[PDB]
Amino acid sequence: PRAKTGVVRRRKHKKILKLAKGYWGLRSKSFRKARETLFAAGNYAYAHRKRRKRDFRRLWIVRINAACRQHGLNYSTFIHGLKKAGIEVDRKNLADLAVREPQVFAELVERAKAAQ
Amino acid sequence: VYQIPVLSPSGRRELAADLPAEINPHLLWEVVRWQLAKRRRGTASTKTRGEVAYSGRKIWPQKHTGRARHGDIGAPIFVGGGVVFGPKPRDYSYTLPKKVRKKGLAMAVADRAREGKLLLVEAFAGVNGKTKEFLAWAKEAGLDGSESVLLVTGNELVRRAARNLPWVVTLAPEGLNVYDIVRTERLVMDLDAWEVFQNRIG
Amino acid sequence: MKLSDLRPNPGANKRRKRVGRGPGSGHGKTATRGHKGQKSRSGGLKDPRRFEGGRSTTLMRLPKRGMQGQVPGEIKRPRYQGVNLKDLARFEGEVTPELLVRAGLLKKGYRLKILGEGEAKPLKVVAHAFSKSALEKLKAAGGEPVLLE
Amino acid sequence: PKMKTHKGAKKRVKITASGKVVAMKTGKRHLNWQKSGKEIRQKGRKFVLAKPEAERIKLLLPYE
RNA sequence: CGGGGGGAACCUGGGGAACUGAAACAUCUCAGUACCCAGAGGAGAGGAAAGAGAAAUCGACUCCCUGAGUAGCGGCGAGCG
RNA sequence: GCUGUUGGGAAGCAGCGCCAGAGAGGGUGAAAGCCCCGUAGGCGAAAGGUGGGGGGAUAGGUGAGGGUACCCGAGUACCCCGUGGUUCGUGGAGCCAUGGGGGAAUCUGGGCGGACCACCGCCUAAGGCUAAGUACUCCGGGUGACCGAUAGCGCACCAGUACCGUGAGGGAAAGGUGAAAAGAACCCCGGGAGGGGAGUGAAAUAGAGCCUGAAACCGUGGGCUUACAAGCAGUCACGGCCCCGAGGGGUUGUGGCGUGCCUAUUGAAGCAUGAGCCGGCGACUCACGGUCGUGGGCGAGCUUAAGCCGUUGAGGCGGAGGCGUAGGGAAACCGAGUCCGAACAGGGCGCAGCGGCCGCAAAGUCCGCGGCCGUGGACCCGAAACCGGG
RNA sequence: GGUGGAGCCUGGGAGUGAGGGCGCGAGCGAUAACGUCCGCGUCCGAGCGCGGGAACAACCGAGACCGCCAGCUAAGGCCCC
RNA sequence: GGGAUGACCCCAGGCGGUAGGGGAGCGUUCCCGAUGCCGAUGAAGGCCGACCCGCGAGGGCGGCUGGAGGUAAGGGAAGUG
RNA sequence: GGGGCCUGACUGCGAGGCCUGCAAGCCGAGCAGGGGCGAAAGCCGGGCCUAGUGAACCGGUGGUCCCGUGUGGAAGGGCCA
Ligand SMILES: NC(=[NH2+])NCCC[C@H](N)C(=O)O
Ligand SMILES: [Mg+2]
Ligand SMILES: [Mg+2]
Ligand SMILES: [Mg+2]
Ligand SMILES: [Mg+2]
Ligand SMILES: [Mg+2]
Ligand SMILES: [Mg+2]
Ligand SMILES: [Mg+2]
Ligand SMILES: [Mg+2]
Ligand SMILES: [Mg+2]
Ligand SMILES: [Mg+2]
Ligand SMILES: [Mg+2]
Ligand SMILES: [Mg+2]
Ligand SMILES: [Mg+2]
Ligand SMILES: [Mg+2]
Ligand SMILES: [Mg+2]
Ligand SMILES: [Mg+2]
Ligand SMILES: [Mg+2]
Ligand SMILES: [Mg+2]
Ligand SMILES: [Mg+2]
Ligand SMILES: [Mg+2]
Ligand SMILES: [Mg+2]
Ligand SMILES: [Mg+2]
Ligand SMILES: [Mg+2]
Ligand SMILES: [Mg+2]
Ligand SMILES: [Mg+2]
Ligand SMILES: [Mg+2]
Ligand SMILES: [Mg+2]
Ligand SMILES: [Mg+2]
Ligand SMILES: [Mg+2]
Ligand SMILES: [Mg+2]
Ligand SMILES: [Mg+2]
Ligand SMILES: [Mg+2]
Ligand SMILES: [Mg+2]
Ligand SMILES: [Mg+2]
Ligand SMILES: [Mg+2]
Ligand SMILES: [Mg+2]
Ligand SMILES: [Mg+2]
Ligand SMILES: [Mg+2]
Ligand SMILES: [Mg+2]
Ligand SMILES: [Mg+2]
Ligand SMILES: [Mg+2]
Ligand SMILES: [Mg+2]
Ligand SMILES: [Mg+2]
Ligand SMILES: [Mg+2]
Ligand SMILES: [Mg+2]
Ligand SMILES: [Mg+2]
Ligand SMILES: [Mg+2]
Ligand SMILES: [Mg+2]
Ligand SMILES: [Mg+2]
Ligand SMILES: [Mg+2]
Ligand SMILES: [Mg+2]
Ligand SMILES: [Mg+2]
Ligand SMILES: [Mg+2]
Ligand SMILES: [Mg+2]
Ligand SMILES: [Mg+2]
Ligand SMILES: [Mg+2]
Ligand SMILES: [Mg+2]
Ligand SMILES: [Mg+2]
Ligand SMILES: [Mg+2]
Ligand SMILES: [Mg+2]
Ligand SMILES: [Mg+2]
Ligand SMILES: [Mg+2]
Ligand SMILES: [Mg+2]
Ligand SMILES: [Mg+2]
Ligand SMILES: [Mg+2]
Ligand SMILES: [Mg+2]
Ligand SMILES: [Mg+2]
Ligand SMILES: [Mg+2]
Ligand SMILES: [Mg+2]
Ligand SMILES: [Mg+2]
Ligand SMILES: [Mg+2]
Ligand SMILES: [Mg+2]
Ligand SMILES: [Mg+2]
Ligand SMILES: [Mg+2]
Ligand SMILES: [Mg+2]
Ligand SMILES: [Mg+2]
Ligand SMILES: [Mg+2]
Ligand SMILES: [Mg+2]
Ligand SMILES: [Mg+2]
Ligand SMILES: [Mg+2]
Ligand SMILES: [Mg+2]
Ligand SMILES: [Mg+2]
Ligand SMILES: [Mg+2]
Ligand SMILES: [Mg+2]
Ligand SMILES: [Mg+2]
Ligand SMILES: [Mg+2]
Ligand SMILES: [Mg+2]
Ligand SMILES: [Mg+2]
Ligand SMILES: [Mg+2]
Ligand SMILES: [Mg+2]
Ligand SMILES: [Mg+2]
Ligand SMILES: [Mg+2]
Ligand SMILES: [Mg+2]
Ligand SMILES: [Mg+2]
Ligand SMILES: [Mg+2]
Ligand SMILES: [Mg+2]
Ligand SMILES: [Mg+2]
Ligand SMILES: [Mg+2]
Ligand SMILES: [Mg+2]
Ligand SMILES: [Mg+2]
Ligand SMILES: [Mg+2]
Ligand SMILES: [Mg+2]
Ligand SMILES: [Mg+2]
Ligand SMILES: [Mg+2]
Ligand SMILES: [Mg+2]
Ligand SMILES: [Mg+2]
Ligand SMILES: [Mg+2]
Ligand SMILES: [Mg+2]
Ligand SMILES: [Mg+2]
Ligand SMILES: [Mg+2]
Ligand SMILES: [Mg+2]
Ligand SMILES: [Mg+2]
Ligand SMILES: [Mg+2]
Ligand SMILES: [Mg+2]
Ligand SMILES: [Mg+2]
Ligand SMILES: [Mg+2]
Ligand SMILES: [Mg+2]
Ligand SMILES: [Mg+2]
Ligand SMILES: [Mg+2]
Ligand SMILES: [Mg+2]
Ligand SMILES: [Mg+2]
Ligand SMILES: [Mg+2]
Ligand SMILES: [Mg+2]
Ligand SMILES: [Mg+2]
Ligand SMILES: [Mg+2]
Ligand SMILES: [Mg+2]
Ligand SMILES: [Mg+2]
Ligand SMILES: [Mg+2]
Ligand SMILES: [Mg+2]
Ligand SMILES: [Mg+2]
Ligand SMILES: [Mg+2]
Ligand SMILES: [Mg+2]
Ligand SMILES: [Mg+2]
Ligand SMILES: [Mg+2]
Ligand SMILES: [Mg+2]
Ligand SMILES: [Mg+2]
Ligand SMILES: [Mg+2]
Ligand SMILES: [Mg+2]
Ligand SMILES: [Mg+2]
Ligand SMILES: [Mg+2]
Ligand SMILES: [Mg+2]
Ligand SMILES: [Mg+2]
Ligand SMILES: [Mg+2]
Ligand SMILES: [Mg+2]
Ligand SMILES: [Mg+2]
Ligand SMILES: [Mg+2]
Ligand SMILES: [Mg+2]
Ligand SMILES: [Mg+2]
Ligand SMILES: [Mg+2]
Ligand SMILES: [Mg+2]
Ligand SMILES: [Mg+2]
Ligand SMILES: [Mg+2]
Ligand SMILES: [Mg+2]
Ligand SMILES: [Mg+2]
Ligand SMILES: [Mg+2]
Ligand SMILES: [Mg+2]
Ligand SMILES: [Mg+2]
Ligand SMILES: [Mg+2]
Ligand SMILES: [Mg+2]
Ligand SMILES: [Mg+2]
Ligand SMILES: [Mg+2]
Ligand SMILES: [Mg+2]
Ligand SMILES: [Mg+2]
Ligand SMILES: [Mg+2]
Ligand SMILES: [Mg+2]
Ligand SMILES: [Mg+2]
Ligand SMILES: [Mg+2]
Ligand SMILES: [Mg+2]
Ligand SMILES: [Mg+2]
Ligand SMILES: [Mg+2]
Ligand SMILES: [Mg+2]
Ligand SMILES: [Mg+2]
Ligand SMILES: [Mg+2]
Ligand SMILES: [Mg+2]
Ligand SMILES: [Mg+2]
Ligand SMILES: [Mg+2]
Ligand SMILES: [Mg+2]
Ligand SMILES: [Mg+2]
Ligand SMILES: [Mg+2]
Ligand SMILES: [Mg+2]
Ligand SMILES: [Mg+2]
Ligand SMILES: [Mg+2]
Ligand SMILES: [Mg+2]
Ligand SMILES: [Mg+2]
Ligand SMILES: [Mg+2]
Ligand SMILES: [Mg+2]
Ligand SMILES: [Mg+2]
Ligand SMILES: [Mg+2]
Ligand SMILES: [Mg+2]
Ligand SMILES: [Mg+2]
Ligand SMILES: [Mg+2]
Ligand SMILES: [Mg+2]
Ligand SMILES: [Mg+2]
Ligand SMILES: [Mg+2]
Ligand SMILES: [Mg+2]
Ligand SMILES: [Mg+2]
Ligand SMILES: [Mg+2]
Ligand SMILES: [Mg+2]
Ligand SMILES: [Mg+2]
Ligand SMILES: [Mg+2]
Ligand SMILES: [Mg+2]
Ligand SMILES: [Mg+2]
Ligand SMILES: [Mg+2]
Ligand SMILES: [Mg+2]
Ligand SMILES: [Mg+2]
Ligand SMILES: [Mg+2]
Ligand SMILES: [Mg+2]
Ligand SMILES: [Mg+2]
Ligand SMILES: [Mg+2]
Ligand SMILES: [Mg+2]
Ligand SMILES: [Mg+2]
Ligand SMILES: [Mg+2]
Ligand SMILES: [Mg+2]
Ligand SMILES: [Mg+2]
Ligand SMILES: [Mg+2]
Ligand SMILES: [Mg+2]
Ligand SMILES: [Mg+2]
Ligand SMILES: [Mg+2]
Ligand SMILES: [Mg+2]
Ligand SMILES: [Mg+2]
Ligand SMILES: [Mg+2]
Ligand SMILES: [Mg+2]
Ligand SMILES: [Mg+2]
Ligand SMILES: [Mg+2]
Ligand SMILES: [Mg+2]
Ligand SMILES: [Mg+2]
Ligand SMILES: [Mg+2]
Ligand SMILES: [Mg+2]
Ligand SMILES: [Mg+2]
Ligand SMILES: [Mg+2]
Ligand SMILES: [Mg+2]
Ligand SMILES: [Mg+2]
Ligand SMILES: [Mg+2]
Ligand SMILES: [Mg+2]
Ligand SMILES: [Mg+2]
Ligand SMILES: [Mg+2]
Repeated sequence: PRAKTGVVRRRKHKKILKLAKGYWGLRSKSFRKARETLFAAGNYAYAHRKRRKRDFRRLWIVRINAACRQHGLNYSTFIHGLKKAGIEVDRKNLADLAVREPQVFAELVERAKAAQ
Repeated sequence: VYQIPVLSPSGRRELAADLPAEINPHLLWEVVRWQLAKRRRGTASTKTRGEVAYSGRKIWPQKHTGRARHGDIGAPIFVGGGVVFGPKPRDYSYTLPKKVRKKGLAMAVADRAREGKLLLVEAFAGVNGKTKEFLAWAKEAGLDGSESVLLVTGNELVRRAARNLPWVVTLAPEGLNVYDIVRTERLVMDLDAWEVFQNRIG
Repeated sequence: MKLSDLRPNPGANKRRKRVGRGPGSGHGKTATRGHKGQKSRSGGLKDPRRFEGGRSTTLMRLPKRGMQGQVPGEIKRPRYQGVNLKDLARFEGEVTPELLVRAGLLKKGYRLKILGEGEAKPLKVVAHAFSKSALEKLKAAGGEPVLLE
Repeated sequence: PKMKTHKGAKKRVKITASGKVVAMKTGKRHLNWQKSGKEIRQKGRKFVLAKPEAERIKLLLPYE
């Protein structure tokens, strides 16, 4: 019994083109070029979702060092105090106290200058 | 071994026979797939790259034409050309072991015997070659039509009466086979057809 | 039982190995066949049972023994198949080449020769040759050997 | 079509009862004058072939 | 009275290669296959033992199974059978 | 087999019935055992053809001892020389056939049984004929776990055609409206083509350039966005606008990161190969044999092959034979042993189920399935060349 | 001592038989070569996935099942990018 | 380890990867299942989907087109991506 | 290095091992047969050692007396060297 391609090939090419919607030129209109693109973005994502956690921390850190320096010290000198002080609040939160609740943070700064 | 319900004018007497106790699903399976294989036609065919009806001239030179390399346009890489490993006539039939069938021919029945779906009869009272002469019978035998049936007798007239019936499989007991048994929900026989049966699994 | 009920026992109808159908199968592209080489090529290698790459083969380098025959060919001389005593326990009474054939012990065309690896039975045995050991056991066990011509 | 018994083997070798390949010993066809008596003596006997090579020389004997 | 020519393959006779295989190649193989020619027919050939070959046996020929990839053949190589 | 019902159409769903030696299938406005063509089961030939079976003719057929020693297939048998066939490639080389030379006999003859001689046996050449069982498939029919318009024959259609070639020869593409043409009267813009209403239809982006109508490709309208930017074009975070009704979709301004796919490579984004794009064809199979594994059946036993009967998707018969039950040896030959050997020596290849009679397991064997191997085009396409006949 | 995708044995299926950089020991080379030929090892090959090295298969770090807007570290780094 | 057996639960450890070995599955054509079930209140196919289940290949659901075919659990065979 | 008598420069095997991809190549105690040198214990299966060589196929010579193509022989072979 014969069994030609039939309905199978097309459909799969419509899987790849639906995920390729929004791509420039053929990349969204040509199948082959849609795969070659979906390949990269496939690795770019997981290569980048692994990075989001590093793009922020560095940010967060960048904001804390700014505040810390408003009180007469630097990000380096108060990470230690919070260590020595036994404080485990994280840079994400620390980065939000530094902006919205600037007088809580000031405390932490103080509890850091002393823990040393 | 098993008590068989026999349907006589005197009344449902019972009979016993030493049908197998264990049912091997695999064996019953292998019989069928034999039955269902050796009855295949084997008439699928494709026309190889030499059987096609073109010439053989190298369509254009091997080099310097600027296009691919080709020979005869009967190559399966062409359209309308040869077919690679497509079918040909074949003898799907094959030689299943006898005991494997003489055994699956007793396992088959016995199964229906466990269910009580097996029924025997001395004769068929008043059938003489007219279907309607049968349902009146089958009615009185509890054969309402709600169950597919395998009628297994030598009496021609009988087999001729019910063979057109959407829920009855007819067979000379000389042709009783598993697949037809399993095909069905019940199973009926003459003590005759019952007798030869015995004399085939023996 | 019912057609839908009829499975084969697990493992008695294994799938197949389709090579050349994608990266996922682990069999795509080179079709489990390697990269280049006479072995990947179609048709492939000369009989690996013998050929060795040009050097004189292991088998051609071995010496030939004994008579290899000549034309017209095989010589016809009576042929003997030996059956052991223990294989004769099943019978009662009188054993002959025939019965031992229809039993499945002696092939046709061959003659009957009794062996002794077993224990005799006080049986009338008819054959074309016994062994020294077989006789002693056969005459000792109250048997009646009977040679043929 | 069915396989053909390779005669180049059936004339040199012989399959035992356990599945081994036994071929005569190579060396004493000619050039034997200065050979030992031990060397002529030992070479007049069969030797079990290496497992890999024997396995091959049995696939050539499909009917023995 | 008969013949002449045609017929898809199938059949018998007269002739008859090569690539290829032998991991080169000449004997060898491919193979008396492909092909050409004459002929015949619904079939053609073969066929009533100056046979087979060891049974003191068989009983024309044809075909299939089996005998058997046995006996044997072979730069005893590939392979043939 | 009518009705009722939804519907453009009933064969659909509902109610009540019927046939069935016919519930194979195909049609009918859709899905019909009972509407049409058919199916099971039966009928049928004035005339041509055939007539392998029946009956009838005819040519043709037939005894025994006794003596006789006329006949019993000629350039033949037979010998040598040169070849062909047979499994036989000069081999120890017979047998069958015959181109060259020499060249008999008629049963007390002659050929044969693998050079030759003898014994013993088989046959009776040099004239011819001979049914069926066997092979093929232009033709007709039945049937398919065969194809379904790049498939299936090269042709589903006006195909060995158009077209290519001086010629042999090469060799396509091309199917489908609808249940029914009821195939769009008439009017309007236009030379026409084409369209716009009217009208038909269940449906007219089913309008004949017609079933379904995908993708590349082209265009019109809309939302977001872009003229100080840089780039395998994407991914992550955020923000602005648009849509849908703590959320999601489309879009992209900025910041971060980022060297196509495949191929061949020690190593490619790679200035190494292949590919403009899309859609369809397109490459590890089959038969026999072998060898491991596996699910089963039987088990010192297992199994049949061609065939015969049965069936018309019914299976059963068939034991010839093959593998196994014993191996060792070049062999005679011995044999649980055997071979080298003087050996009672030494060595090679060999030799011996589990519980309580039973059951269970197994050597082995058989069919299935799977991987791999041998033989064939054997995973697909590709040479330059050889050969044969035209 | 060691219970590890350790080892022994029998059997089926392969691929590989074109390696390359680095480090140390040599030969050859000119105490040349991104040179060549061997030895122990390592890595790339197959980790062209990640961090460092401005950028770079093989130098330093480190063996990526998947997800997080959590924490600690290695090489390397902390004036600005 | 539970419990008894692939019922699901807990603890621990493994899971970069070319050639290549192995295992478990999806999907296409076809056959039994089928004189059956689905279908004009609309089959197969086609365009959308931001919803559902699946690691994924894929499977359902809904809306538009489409206008007569399709085919389940469980198995079989391939011109199967 | 000298000399005396000698032929073990044995036949039939050969446990166990070195080496090793195959096949080969290498060492070899000891048992019997029959001998040699020695008072004896003991040594001797050529050479202080490591190269001085060539697998199968085909055929020659001596021996064996295994097969002998209806049987007894022969042709021609196989085994030993
Ligand atoms: N009488 C019989 N043996 N009938 C067997 C079945 C015959 C046929 N196949 C049918 O179905 O009608
Ligand atoms: Mg395809
Ligand atoms: Mg498709
Ligand atoms: Mg595809
Ligand atoms: Mg798909
Ligand atoms: Mg993807
Ligand atoms: Mg990353
Ligand atoms: Mg991190
Ligand atoms: Mg940032
Ligand atoms: Mg400061
Ligand atoms: Mg901390
Ligand atoms: Mg604020
Ligand atoms: Mg087929
Ligand atoms: Mg052709
Ligand atoms: Mg052709
Ligand atoms: Mg043609
Ligand atoms: Mg051209
Ligand atoms: Mg060609
Ligand atoms: Mg063309
Ligand atoms: Mg062709
Ligand atoms: Mg074709
Ligand atoms: Mg065509
Ligand atoms: Mg074409
Ligand atoms: Mg094809
Ligand atoms: Mg092919
Ligand atoms: Mg056939
Ligand atoms: Mg098969
Ligand atoms: Mg068959
Ligand atoms: Mg049914
Ligand atoms: Mg019926
Ligand atoms: Mg299969
Ligand atoms: Mg297969
Ligand atoms: Mg792989
Ligand atoms: Mg695999
Ligand atoms: Mg390949
Ligand atoms: Mg492979
Ligand atoms: Mg392979
Ligand atoms: Mg390749
Ligand atoms: Mg290669
Ligand atoms: Mg290779
Ligand atoms: Mg090829
Ligand atoms: Mg080749
Ligand atoms: Mg022989
Ligand atoms: Mg033998
Ligand atoms: Mg030798
Ligand atoms: Mg010799
Ligand atoms: Mg020497
Ligand atoms: Mg010596
Ligand atoms: Mg000797
Ligand atoms: Mg045999
Ligand atoms: Mg045997
Ligand atoms: Mg004619
Ligand atoms: Mg001829
Ligand atoms: Mg010629
Ligand atoms: Mg040639
Ligand atoms: Mg060829
Ligand atoms: Mg070959
Ligand atoms: Mg060939
Ligand atoms: Mg050649
Ligand atoms: Mg070659
Ligand atoms: Mg050449
Ligand atoms: Mg030939
Ligand atoms: Mg001819
Ligand atoms: Mg003529
Ligand atoms: Mg003619
Ligand atoms: Mg005929
Ligand atoms: Mg004739
Ligand atoms: Mg005559
Ligand atoms: Mg045989
Ligand atoms: Mg055989
Ligand atoms: Mg040879
Ligand atoms: Mg030939
Ligand atoms: Mg109405
Ligand atoms: Mg009605
Ligand atoms: Mg019907
Ligand atoms: Mg019918
Ligand atoms: Mg119909
Ligand atoms: Mg239908
Ligand atoms: Mg109907
Ligand atoms: Mg009829
Ligand atoms: Mg009639
Ligand atoms: Mg007469
Ligand atoms: Mg007379
Ligand atoms: Mg006379
Ligand atoms: Mg010849
Ligand atoms: Mg000669
Ligand atoms: Mg000759
Ligand atoms: Mg002969
Ligand atoms: Mg002559
Ligand atoms: Mg005479
Ligand atoms: Mg005479
Ligand atoms: Mg003659
Ligand atoms: Mg003569
Ligand atoms: Mg003669
Ligand atoms: Mg004769
Ligand atoms: Mg003779
Ligand atoms: Mg005579
Ligand atoms: Mg004769
Ligand atoms: Mg005559
Ligand atoms: Mg004639
Ligand atoms: Mg005739
Ligand atoms: Mg005939
Ligand atoms: Mg026909
Ligand atoms: Mg169709
Ligand atoms: Mg189809
Ligand atoms: Mg078409
Ligand atoms: Mg066509
Ligand atoms: Mg179409
Ligand atoms: Mg021309
Ligand atoms: Mg013309
Ligand atoms: Mg041409
Ligand atoms: Mg036309
Ligand atoms: Mg129509
Ligand atoms: Mg007008
Ligand atoms: Mg006008
Ligand atoms: Mg006008
Ligand atoms: Mg008009
Ligand atoms: Mg109009
Ligand atoms: Mg209307
Ligand atoms: Mg409607
Ligand atoms: Mg509609
Ligand atoms: Mg439309
Ligand atoms: Mg329409
Ligand atoms: Mg239609
Ligand atoms: Mg259209
Ligand atoms: Mg259109
Ligand atoms: Mg626009
Ligand atoms: Mg500027
Ligand atoms: Mg701007
Ligand atoms: Mg951010
Ligand atoms: Mg809400
Ligand atoms: Mg940057
Ligand atoms: Mg960006
Ligand atoms: Mg990178
Ligand atoms: Mg790079
Ligand atoms: Mg390249
Ligand atoms: Mg290169
Ligand atoms: Mg680039
Ligand atoms: Mg470029
Ligand atoms: Mg290249
Ligand atoms: Mg490429
Ligand atoms: Mg182009
Ligand atoms: Mg495509
Ligand atoms: Mg393929
Ligand atoms: Mg394969
Ligand atoms: Mg095929
Ligand atoms: Mg096969
Ligand atoms: Mg196999
Ligand atoms: Mg069985
Ligand atoms: Mg049997
Ligand atoms: Mg021994
Ligand atoms: Mg032993
Ligand atoms: Mg058992
Ligand atoms: Mg098997
Ligand atoms: Mg293999
Ligand atoms: Mg072939
Ligand atoms: Mg192939
Ligand atoms: Mg091909
Ligand atoms: Mg080609
Ligand atoms: Mg070619
Ligand atoms: Mg030439
Ligand atoms: Mg030439
Ligand atoms: Mg373990
Ligand atoms: Mg490992
Ligand atoms: Mg390992
Ligand atoms: Mg292995
Ligand atoms: Mg090499
Ligand atoms: Mg290299
Ligand atoms: Mg290579
Ligand atoms: Mg190399
Ligand atoms: Mg190297
Ligand atoms: Mg290098
Ligand atoms: Mg570098
Ligand atoms: Mg280095
Ligand atoms: Mg250093
Ligand atoms: Mg150094
Ligand atoms: Mg160095
Ligand atoms: Mg050196
Ligand atoms: Mg250097
Ligand atoms: Mg180099
Ligand atoms: Mg090198
Ligand atoms: Mg590589
Ligand atoms: Mg690394
Ligand atoms: Mg590594
Ligand atoms: Mg790296
Ligand atoms: Mg990379
Ligand atoms: Mg890259
Ligand atoms: Mg890196
Ligand atoms: Mg970097
Ligand atoms: Mg950097
Ligand atoms: Mg590690
Ligand atoms: Mg820290
Ligand atoms: Mg820096
Ligand atoms: Mg900067
Ligand atoms: Mg992994
Ligand atoms: Mg890991
Ligand atoms: Mg690993
Ligand atoms: Mg691989
Ligand atoms: Mg596994
Ligand atoms: Mg698998
Ligand atoms: Mg499946
Ligand atoms: Mg598919
Ligand atoms: Mg049906
Ligand atoms: Mg249907
Ligand atoms: Mg309607
Ligand atoms: Mg609708
Ligand atoms: Mg379909
Ligand atoms: Mg479907
Ligand atoms: Mg739909
Ligand atoms: Mg229909
Ligand atoms: Mg189905
Ligand atoms: Mg299913
Ligand atoms: Mg089934
Ligand atoms: Mg195909
Ligand atoms: Mg294919
Ligand atoms: Mg001295
Ligand atoms: Mg001296
Ligand atoms: Mg003396
Ligand atoms: Mg040894
Ligand atoms: Mg060795
Ligand atoms: Mg030597
Ligand atoms: Mg002694
Ligand atoms: Mg002595
Ligand atoms: Mg003395
Ligand atoms: Mg010694
Ligand atoms: Mg020396
Ligand atoms: Mg000396
Ligand atoms: Mg040499
Ligand atoms: Mg040679
Ligand atoms: Mg002897
Ligand atoms: Mg004789
Ligand atoms: Mg003799
Ligand atoms: Mg005499
Ligand atoms: Mg004489
Ligand atoms: Mg002689
Ligand atoms: Mg001789
Ligand atoms: Mg010798």
